[PDB]
Amino acid sequence: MNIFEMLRIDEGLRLKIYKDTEGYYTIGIGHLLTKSPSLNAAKSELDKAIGRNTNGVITKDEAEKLFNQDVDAAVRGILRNAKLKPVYDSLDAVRRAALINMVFQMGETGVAGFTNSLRMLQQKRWDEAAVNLAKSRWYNQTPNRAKRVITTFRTGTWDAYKNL
Ligand SMILES: [Cl-]
Ligand SMILES: [Cl-]
Ligand SMILES: [K+]
Repeated sequence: MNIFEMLRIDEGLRLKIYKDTEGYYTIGIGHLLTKSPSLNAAKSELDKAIGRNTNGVITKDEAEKLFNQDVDAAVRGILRNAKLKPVYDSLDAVRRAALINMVFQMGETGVAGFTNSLRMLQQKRWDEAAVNLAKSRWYNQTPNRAKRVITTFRTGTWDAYKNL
């Protein structure tokens, strides 16, 4: 298991524009296009992202290309954030992947706001962090995924993604 495999499990792979859990147009491996309610708008972001006139459908290679960029951007976002970085730096590799996962899903700014959980994580108070993490809109709206990620932070193992 690794961050790419992990996120591939959590985000799926769809080659045509579709609506994510929040109703926003997305494509590929969780690549958010826009929060706009306009499909045309989404198409336009897609073409720009890929560099060609696609009309809503891309290839697997194209999907993976955005995914690579998106994973890199999540990492870069963590490293650039004064709240996130210290946390990430304090973590082991498996847990680092859990944080990358959350940032990919919610964005840098979003995760940066989980002040208390962040603190518990830095303190290495695993069980407490986990309880804290679950007290969130995130957990409530995507509970199975959230549970996976929380288990990962709890345990520092890939048990939640094992056998999937
Ligand atoms: Cl992009
Ligand atoms: Cl879920
Ligand atoms: K998805």
